[PDB]
Amino acid sequence: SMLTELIASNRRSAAIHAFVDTGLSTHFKDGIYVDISELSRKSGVNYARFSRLCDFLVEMGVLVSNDNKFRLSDECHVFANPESFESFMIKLEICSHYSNAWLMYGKSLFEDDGKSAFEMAHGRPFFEYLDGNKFLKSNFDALMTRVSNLIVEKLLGIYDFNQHNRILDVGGGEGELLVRISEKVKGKHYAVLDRYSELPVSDNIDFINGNFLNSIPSGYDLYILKNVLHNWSDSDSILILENFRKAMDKNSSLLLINMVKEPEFSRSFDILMDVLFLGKERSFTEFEYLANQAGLVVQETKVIDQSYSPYSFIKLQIK
Amino acid sequence: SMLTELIASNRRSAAIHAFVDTGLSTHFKDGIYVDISELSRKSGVNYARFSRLCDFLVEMGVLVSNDNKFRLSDECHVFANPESFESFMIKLEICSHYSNAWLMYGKSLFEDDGKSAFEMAHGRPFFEYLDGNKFLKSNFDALMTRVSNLIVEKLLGIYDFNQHNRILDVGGGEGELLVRISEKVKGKHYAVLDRYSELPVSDNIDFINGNFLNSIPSGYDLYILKNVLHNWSDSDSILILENFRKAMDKNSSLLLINMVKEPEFSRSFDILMDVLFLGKERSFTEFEYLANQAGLVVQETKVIDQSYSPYSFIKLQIK
Ligand SMILES: Nc1ncnc2c1ncn2[C@@H]1O[C@H](CSCC[C@H](N)C(=O)O)[C@@H](O)[C@H]1O
Ligand SMILES: Nc1ncnc2c1ncn2[C@@H]1O[C@H](CSCC[C@H](N)C(=O)O)[C@@H](O)[C@H]1O
Ligand SMILES: COc1cc(O)c2c(c1)C(=O)c1cccc(OC)c1C2=O
Ligand SMILES: [Cl-]
Repeated sequence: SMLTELIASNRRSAAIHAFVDTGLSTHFKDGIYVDISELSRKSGVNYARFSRLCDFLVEMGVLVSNDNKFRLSDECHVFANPESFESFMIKLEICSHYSNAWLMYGKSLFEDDGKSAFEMAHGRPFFEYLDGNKFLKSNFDALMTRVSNLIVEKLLGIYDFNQHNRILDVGGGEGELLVRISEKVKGKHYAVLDRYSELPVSDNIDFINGNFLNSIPSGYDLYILKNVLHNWSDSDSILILENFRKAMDKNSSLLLINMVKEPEFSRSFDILMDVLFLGKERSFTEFEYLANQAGLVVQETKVIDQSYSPYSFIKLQIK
Repeated sequence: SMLTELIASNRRSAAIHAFVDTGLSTHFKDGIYVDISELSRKSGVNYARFSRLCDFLVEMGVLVSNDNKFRLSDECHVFANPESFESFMIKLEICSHYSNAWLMYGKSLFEDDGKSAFEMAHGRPFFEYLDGNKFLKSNFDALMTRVSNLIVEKLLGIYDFNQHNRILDVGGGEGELLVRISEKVKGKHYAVLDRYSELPVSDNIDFINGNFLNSIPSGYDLYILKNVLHNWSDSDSILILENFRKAMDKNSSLLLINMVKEPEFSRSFDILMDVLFLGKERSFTEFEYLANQAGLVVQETKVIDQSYSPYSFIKLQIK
């Protein structure tokens, strides 16, 4: 039926996970037609049982079958690259911690504690738990690093970063964004403010420990806040934007870069933000409301098309 | 993208689970258009957060939207029924024990200990572990009971059970098949064999604790083995069928009734059977070979269509 396969949608994610997490997918580099017989002998994977996974991978459209051999689809070439964002997305998606956070989702709806399905399963909010666990922090920050790398060229194209002097990336993580931005735009003061248990060091970047719930450090004519607000409630979102409005002056500008809600694209991400953070995806009009509540006004708006999600580029200044 | 949503296929199964396991789906009985505001009052659930879950279920085609209200789709009416086979499938599908068995599937492909991905995760093979877990055994035995109920009328329609005197259902579970057959076909001796601690009780049925790997008891002219062989290797399947051959005389018959591999339908179940049992889904020809090696021959063959899978009906007799 169409129902039983929709109920069994987990199997798709899990079949891809086995393929990419083991590193079997890395043997399919450069759209090569792999002999599963050869791969079995070399890699030590069972021939019969992996042939059968490959059959299910063709059905999903991850593999293509020609002359009793398999290649990655033109679209699924990224599964050959361990450093691809898709590969890091798979690692987290159906990991033990995410699985148990989803099992509490149903329960999370009934209660009004402000506790995420993740917190109900593990005992601390996502980022407070990523302090303790190295597997989740190293893979999450890697994902945010890879998706940051793909939007660098799109951001530099639509905005002139060469007009600004001091740039602060609020919640940058590894700081990949300003690292890659500094390689095109030189002779600027670069700073990445995050929750740091250990300090990373980048020649051009000035890594600071902070908390944008508490205070944004003033003395910056450009502020960057990319993919943060979707990890927070409307109240917590306004609080962050008000900390900017207190830190900023009239000459200062805030770039609000975030995955935007559109009816065309899937809602699945909106749910995952609920599960992990009690967050949500928002439209431009919804982001503008939270900005007009915090005492900021939209100077400029631009749409960015990433493969995975459309983004909203909003330039915010104080009233 | 098409790729990121294929990677996030688990989110589909997770959203349905939170709807059906919470019993919120049971408020959508008889294709009624539910008011999410009304339900929020009645149930005590979060409106805004559940409104979003319902938006994602519409996208999947589980709910349908009219006048800002939600009904279950024509094919998703079964979610309102907590006795439906789909409602049991959902709960087992992404439960703790299955999830962790999928995380070991990757590893399981390289090793050859005769250990399943479930045995690697939990420390025992599927059915032996169910002896120790009431949540898994009850939900599993319930699922098997609901799918066995659905096939009863088709099996009676194609085969004459009136010609037989003594009938044994091997691996019959709760025994739903012979329970529903004994109500239509009276005056027979009905026996059900399975791995029992506490024996089931039905007035018409003699429930026998046993192990089909060790021995099948003789003295029955009809044997039935439904949805068993797909949980076992070629060798274990041959062993099982050999025990039938030893147990049967010339006038004795065996009904091998099992879901069959047809290219049109998904392979996702073939992977699950590998994860849980090192089992597989087989074509008619493959079933005929294993039987032929056991020393049995095909007498009659018939196709049965169920919504979730096609079935092979193979009447088997000793050479
Ligand atoms: N109070 C806080 N102060 C600083 N950083 C925080 C924070 N709460 C969360 N963060 C960090 O903010 C990041 C959100 S994910 C976004 C990362 C990056 N801006 C990108 O777009 O790719 C995480 O790295 C998280 O650790
Ligand atoms: N060694 C063994 N001997 C007997 N029954 C066994 C067994 N190993 C597993 N089983 C049983 O085999 C069944 C497989 S599920 C199929 C159940 C039933 N025939 C139906 O079609 O609905 C389970 O009920 C399990 O308890
Ligand atoms: C939760 O994961 C599952 C484990 C299972 O063992 C099964 C199923 C799901 C089924 O959906 C299923 C459907 C119809 C007939 C079935 O019996 C062969 C099954 C079955 O066995
Ligand atoms: Cl033989």
